[PDB]
Amino acid sequence: MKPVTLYDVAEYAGVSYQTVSRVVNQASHVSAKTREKVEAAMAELNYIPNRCAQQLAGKQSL
Amino acid sequence: MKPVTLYDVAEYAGVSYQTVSRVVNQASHVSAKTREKVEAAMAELNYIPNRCAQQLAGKQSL
DNA sequence: GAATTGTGAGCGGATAACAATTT
DNA sequence: AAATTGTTATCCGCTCACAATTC
Repeated sequence: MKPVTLYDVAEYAGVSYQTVSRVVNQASHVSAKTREKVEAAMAELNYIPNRCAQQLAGKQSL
Repeated sequence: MKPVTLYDVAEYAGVSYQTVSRVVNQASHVSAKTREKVEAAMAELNYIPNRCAQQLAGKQSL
């Protein structure tokens, strides 16, 4: 109930939603500054991956 | 687990993914000929209808 | 015109690459 | 050149629309 998208995390962090995909997967081209902000945002919004959209798009991850 | 998609069923029945979805949904534009072929094909590969994808495809609502 | 069947695009989301800027 | 950040395009099982064919 009331999930959190990777979009919410980006919006709060003040970065592009792709910046999250980066920290989540391609840590490359991701400075510690931005990385730390995204990681912290995951707790702020209480990031709960879109079980429907993620499983669909190709990111079930258990 | 093998997440069989409507494409896998359509490929087995020799139909379209739209046809498969029409059979799974049981709404309109579906003939009994293809319906019984899709229900049979989805039984071979053990197709699991994704309700999450359905919610998304039909515009994720609250 | 509607139904049937197939193809294309979108839903809302994510992933990857490219261009520009900084170091 | 490499790293960093933002942006565009494509992909995902499913649904809708469009196109073609048949009724």
